Amino acid sequence: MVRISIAGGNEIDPGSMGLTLFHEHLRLITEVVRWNWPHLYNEDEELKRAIDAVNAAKKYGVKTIIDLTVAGIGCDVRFNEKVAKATGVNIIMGTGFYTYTEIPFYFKNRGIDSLVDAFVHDITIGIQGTNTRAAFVKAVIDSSGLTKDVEMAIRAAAKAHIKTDVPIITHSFVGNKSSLDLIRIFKEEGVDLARTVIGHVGDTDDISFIEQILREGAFIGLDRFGLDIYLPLDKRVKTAIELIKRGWIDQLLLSHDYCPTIDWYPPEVVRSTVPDWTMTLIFEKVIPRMRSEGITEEQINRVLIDNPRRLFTG
Amino acid sequence: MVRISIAGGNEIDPGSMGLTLFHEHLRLITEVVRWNWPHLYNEDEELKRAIDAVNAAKKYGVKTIIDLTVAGIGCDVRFNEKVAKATGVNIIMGTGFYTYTEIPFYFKNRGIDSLVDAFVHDITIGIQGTNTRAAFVKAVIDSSGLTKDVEMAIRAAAKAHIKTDVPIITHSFVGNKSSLDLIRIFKEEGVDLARTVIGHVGDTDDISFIEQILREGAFIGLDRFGLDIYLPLDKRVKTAIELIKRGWIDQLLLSHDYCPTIDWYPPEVVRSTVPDWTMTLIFEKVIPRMRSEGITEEQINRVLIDNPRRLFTG
Ligand SMILES: CCCCCCCCCCCCCC(=O)O
Ligand SMILES: CCCCCCCCCCCCCC(=O)O
Ligand SMILES: [Co+2]
Ligand SMILES: [Co+2]
Ligand SMILES: [Co+2]
Ligand SMILES: [Co+2]
Repeated sequence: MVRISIAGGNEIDPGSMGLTLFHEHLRLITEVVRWNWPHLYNEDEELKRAIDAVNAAKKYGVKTIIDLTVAGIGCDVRFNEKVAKATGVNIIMGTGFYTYTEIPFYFKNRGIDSLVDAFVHDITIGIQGTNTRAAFVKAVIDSSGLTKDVEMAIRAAAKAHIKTDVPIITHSFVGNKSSLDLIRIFKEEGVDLARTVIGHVGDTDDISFIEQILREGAFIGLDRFGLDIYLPLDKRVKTAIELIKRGWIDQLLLSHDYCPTIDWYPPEVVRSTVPDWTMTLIFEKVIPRMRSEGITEEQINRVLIDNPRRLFTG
Repeated sequence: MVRISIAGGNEIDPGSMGLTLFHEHLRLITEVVRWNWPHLYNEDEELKRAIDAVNAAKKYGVKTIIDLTVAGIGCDVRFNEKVAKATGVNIIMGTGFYTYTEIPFYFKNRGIDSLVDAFVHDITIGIQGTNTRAAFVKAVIDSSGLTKDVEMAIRAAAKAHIKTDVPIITHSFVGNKSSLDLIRIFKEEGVDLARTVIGHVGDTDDISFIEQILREGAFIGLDRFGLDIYLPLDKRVKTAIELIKRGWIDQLLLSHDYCPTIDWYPPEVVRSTVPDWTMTLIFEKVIPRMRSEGITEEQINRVLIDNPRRLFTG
């Protein structure tokens, strides 16, 4: 019976997560830039935008949000504690190393075990000197594919899972075979695929490619609703309805991947280009369209409540 | 007439730097690792090792140390303020972005001007929310050569120099042509080479390669005395004596590049492999050997006092 730490250092367990967004962000920032140039940032605005987004989701029933911000994209327990105390929403945190190409010389010179030990420390003792412990581990691969450093960080995630039993939630890229690289590696390391999510699969509507992942037994992340560049909304909704009609409902997870702040781009170019991206679009637009095509209220609850719960049990 | 900020936010000017080590470190750490895994570090040990090293240099007459730790290797004004208040040694700080391959998506998505503006802010207003201002700018290239991101960061350093007139102190690699890449770029941007240091040239004893840099008019960094892997001590000393006998004394700068902490390696492997590396070796070993081969006390003073002073004037 698993105990899930939440920001603030209380615990809950899989059965009490309730209605959950399994992949979102509160603040996505680049550590080396914020450390060195704090004049480029405004902590009061960042906190306000995050509290606003999380309160909007809370209005539609969200009890638990899983924050996918790990090392390399600005993981910050203390910032998350403030969001949690202001909103009353449970925030689940994780560990891992986010990169598409390289890892730090710190870990290249010491090897895979030093990275595994850092993740195992966050999972068993606490993130960043706190008693909030990581409840999952992340692995990342994108359009550069499987570089050596990427392969190391993915295998480290797999090994931390093997030691601690926390699930693995991933980031992949549908424009190459990266999702299948993740599957191969996890199988080489003995990971039970039912404890993993292959991420960002919602970015494609190619049913045959999706089913080739689903046949391995993993969950899939239909997890960027609202980011149309990628795959427009109408195709994302259509794909989710079709996968449910074809029998796959127990392997589906939904989310928006919302970033109330993301430092990678100026904010104006993001607001102009994906103006519908929020942490509530699944409630305002996706779920009504699914219901009006015959998806049941219970089927929605299975996806948004049971599937996350089951990811975190077994 | 130039004002040089020092850690703590006092100012001095080139004439009062006095006996100077132009390239050293107080603490070299990886921001993303220390931000995310503070359990791997001990701030009290790091501070003590830095205060100890700086007091040892102070015993031999050092008044001013230039800290070459910039963004990407853990630049931290507040840590440096503590070292300064404890030791009474002037600490000069800089700006730039340290990398051998990639720069953050933050700057790739906004372009070279956003990096120039970050450096110009540190030089004219202050580093990290303080009134300690950067007094030089750094540019870096190593064994991967001139990647696109590296080229951007080098040109940004050149442009910040063109706006603000602070000197440029560089890191290069003698095993390829990187030193000459720096020279070409600085010339394309209109930089006066007498306001630059081509770094880590002391890692070679090939007189003909060194003179090809000296002929361009830049200073050179004979700046890793004590790191024998690279080029043993006896050859480094011999090269400095020969360059002075061949007429080059006004273009020579000496230092140890000492890191009281460096997170890239476990400490034991560093202590075992370069056991003589300290912030005092130039005083205990190099200068006596130079004097006993006929280098004058005034020639030593020209190198350790006038050359840094002149780097910072014009
Ligand atoms: C092309 C300029 C504006 C495009 C806006 C796209 C916003 C980028 C979304 C960030 C991708 C999600 C991050 C991640 O979770 O891995
Ligand atoms: C090969 C294992 C131990 C080797 C010890 C070498 C210590 C590395 C020195 C760091 C290089 C200077 C950093 C820099 O200033 O750019
Ligand atoms: Co992602
Ligand atoms: Co994400
Ligand atoms: Co260097
Ligand atoms: Co250095």
